[PDB]
Amino acid sequence: LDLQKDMVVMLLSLLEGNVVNGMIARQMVDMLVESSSNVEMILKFFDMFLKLKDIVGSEAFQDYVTDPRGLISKKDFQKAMDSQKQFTGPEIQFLLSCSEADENEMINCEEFANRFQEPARDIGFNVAVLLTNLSEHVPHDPRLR
Amino acid sequence: QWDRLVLNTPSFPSNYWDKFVKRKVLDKHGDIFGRERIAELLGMDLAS
Repeated sequence: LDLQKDMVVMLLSLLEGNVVNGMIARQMVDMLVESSSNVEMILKFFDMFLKLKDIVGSEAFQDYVTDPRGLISKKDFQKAMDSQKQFTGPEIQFLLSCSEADENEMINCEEFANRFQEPARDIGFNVAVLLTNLSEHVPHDPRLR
Repeated sequence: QWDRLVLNTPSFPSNYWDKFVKRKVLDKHGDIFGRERIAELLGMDLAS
């Protein structure tokens, strides 16, 4: 993720001094469209983990949590996410795979939510800055939308 | 604080035109905050 942040800083340095509808900005948008699927995967990673941090604090998720220890079983986690309806089936399966459940199939919800918040904050902010810069310097481009 | 009294009353939107505000709120906030708890807050009967 730090390497990603460095690459995005390089892209922003390329965008430095760019006029609206600039050639380098248009080339960057073309590169993003060429790598659309991977860009979408990265954005989905960030979105899923931010939404997880939001959901784990939710009252419905806390209700689905019942273990006095504070952990939640894999089945309870799946049912809570299904009820939230804010994730898809494959996304819930990926979250379960990353949950790092113990031999008893119990997930530490707090640790799972907080694992990726700090490591991915810098790259997330840099990606947001890159997208905002490109959007404002290339206003009329449907692909960036 | 006073408005808490009217939330679960059956005739909440008596003068207001939107008679489906309760269901709109349930649909909007039913997933994060819990459908059963929203129904309890708004005096709603899901089977009805």
